[PDB]
Amino acid sequence: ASTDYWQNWTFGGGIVNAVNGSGGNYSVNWSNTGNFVVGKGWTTGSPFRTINYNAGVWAPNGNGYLTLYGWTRSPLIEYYVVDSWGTYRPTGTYKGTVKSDGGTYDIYTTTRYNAPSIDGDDTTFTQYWSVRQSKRPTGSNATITFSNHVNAWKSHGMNLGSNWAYQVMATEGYQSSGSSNVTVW
Ligand SMILES: O[C@@H]1[C@@H](O)[C@H](O[C@@H]2CO[C@@H](O)[C@H](O)[C@H]2O)OC[C@H]1O
Repeated sequence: ASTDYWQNWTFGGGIVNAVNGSGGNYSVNWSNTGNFVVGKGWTTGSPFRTINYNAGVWAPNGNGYLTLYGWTRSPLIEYYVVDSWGTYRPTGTYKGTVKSDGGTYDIYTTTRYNAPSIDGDDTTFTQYWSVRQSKRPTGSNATITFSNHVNAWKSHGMNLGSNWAYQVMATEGYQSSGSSNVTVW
């Protein structure tokens, strides 16, 4: 299936020109932001979905992530498959590695408190991360075979929730500027 969901969340200030383009295409131009996550994907995430994308422009000026991004409820988990970033590579509590789609990724968990989520402004949730050990090349058609991450997460006691919220290929930014252009299918 092609994309049916548009993510466009900002907080904290600055500028985020998010453009919801044709098909699975979007762009972002941002400067001096607080936090933001923009992306296209699906209203209902699946553990079996293969996300295809092509980041034609990946041009963070500071801290941005090019990442699969999504939530489950039951319990509330935010997850990531970070394929690229800018000046800051995200980490947390090291759990292992997983190989998928031509890349080796480190696995991390982090627990968030008093934090915004799909449940509201002041919530607790766990984050699951797969973060590529080095930056993925962009401009080429890419696959994230998410099931590989789900299985590797489960092998380190990191179980997703059973009610799926959205699942998108995102540009995230924290206190940064930059540009992206990404197509998702
Ligand atoms: O859908 C929105 C979420 O994207 C948002 O979650 C925040 C996104 O930035 C991430 O870096 C943060 O960890 C997370 O708090 O919460 C609000 C919700 O509407």
